[PDB]
Amino acid sequence: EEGKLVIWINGDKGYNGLAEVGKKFEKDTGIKVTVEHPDKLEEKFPQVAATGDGPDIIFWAHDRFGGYAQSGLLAEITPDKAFQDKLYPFTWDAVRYNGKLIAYPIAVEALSLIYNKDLLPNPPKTWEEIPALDKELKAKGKSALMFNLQEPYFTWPLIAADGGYAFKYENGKYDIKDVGVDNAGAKAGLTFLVDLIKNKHMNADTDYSIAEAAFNKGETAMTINGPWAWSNIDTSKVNYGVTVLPTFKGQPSKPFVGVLSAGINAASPNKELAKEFLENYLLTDEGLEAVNKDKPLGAVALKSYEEELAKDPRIAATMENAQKGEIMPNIPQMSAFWYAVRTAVINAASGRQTVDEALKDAQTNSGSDITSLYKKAGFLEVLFQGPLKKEEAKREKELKKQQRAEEKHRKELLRQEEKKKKELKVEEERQRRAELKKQKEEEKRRKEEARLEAKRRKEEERLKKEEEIRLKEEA
Repeated sequence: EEGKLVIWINGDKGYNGLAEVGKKFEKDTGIKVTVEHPDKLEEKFPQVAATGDGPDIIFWAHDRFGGYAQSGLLAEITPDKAFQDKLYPFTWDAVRYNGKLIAYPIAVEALSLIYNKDLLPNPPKTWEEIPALDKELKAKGKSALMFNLQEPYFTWPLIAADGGYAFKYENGKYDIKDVGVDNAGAKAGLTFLVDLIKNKHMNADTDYSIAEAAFNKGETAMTINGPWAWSNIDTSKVNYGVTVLPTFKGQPSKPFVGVLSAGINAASPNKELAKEFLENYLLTDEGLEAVNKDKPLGAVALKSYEEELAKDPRIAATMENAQKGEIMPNIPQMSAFWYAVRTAVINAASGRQTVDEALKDAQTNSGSDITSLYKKAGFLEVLFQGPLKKEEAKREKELKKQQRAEEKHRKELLRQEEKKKKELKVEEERQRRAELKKQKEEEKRRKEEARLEAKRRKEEERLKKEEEIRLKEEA
């Protein structure tokens, strides 16, 4: 339908703020803007867009946007050099598929180093200081660092710090035949990761839940997580800080960068209108603020608005780690990379393979046939369909108990503050009467004290003249 903008954005984002920016776009141009949040739009959009229908604009991470363009679902955006300068240069690389821009960057997301301020006022700036910092904290019944070691997304920051990379990115493209997994840099990064486990500084069987709980309970001093986990730490009432990830051999850690992007439908009749909306209404200070006020975006690609968000050290550390991080490729071959590195880490942490053997097979399995891997996943999904469907229900059973625990926390924080605001309001009215009665009393006691001195002088002048005439009259 030409002449009307339809926007699809996930339900966990600030869509109400996005609708307000749409109403502002409608108040100026008269074009209706309807912001919807359908369920599972990452899988529903690729089907509706292929048949012509669908939204004019769709919001989602840039990783899925790669296959969208290969399918022909996203139109090539055309921002001028002026607007390209409004966003950080590295964010455009995440929305560039096949050398052409196919999405507008909105928000930037990357892993950071979260530390307990009560245990560590000064967090370590280097990975080499953690072994000695853990030996110190082990004497006091705690540990230094505990983060997810199962998925390679959490272990890549250390593995790629010395010179690792998924696929080499050049001229705006990706070389599936050039995987940077078994080089001298990745070998040192993974060796130091394994040496941390062999020296009993980390346990190889630590996943996401084990790490999130150990930090919330105050048992470990540090953890590695993204802005999505800040809510869970706020409920634990742990004085935590979000800082830059440690360096390894002088080089900073390289976490994968995820960019929330807004793409224009390739079959949309309102491509020019979507361009006016995204560049001149959404990607502005007033626009992004309306969305961030409804649901925080974290670090955003807009420079002018990142300055104000960067006053929050947590968002400032996320953008710093993102700029030092690695743009996550949107190439479908990435699936082979995820599976290859996953087994490379697990086999190296369990002693199945050495660091050299694990990375050697990983660089080979990264170039594995993707369709063969998909069929391999289909065979295992059916083979373990029972325990898997029970695991998914258990995670949904714990997510409802973990979102009710947050609702109970903000209910507690809203109750104590609303009661403290009325409690101080009573004291302000208490001393207001206590000082009003003190003013009425002290002002009328000093006033009468002046009448005491004036009347006493009148008495002194009257008794002295009455005595004067009483002595003058001699009998």
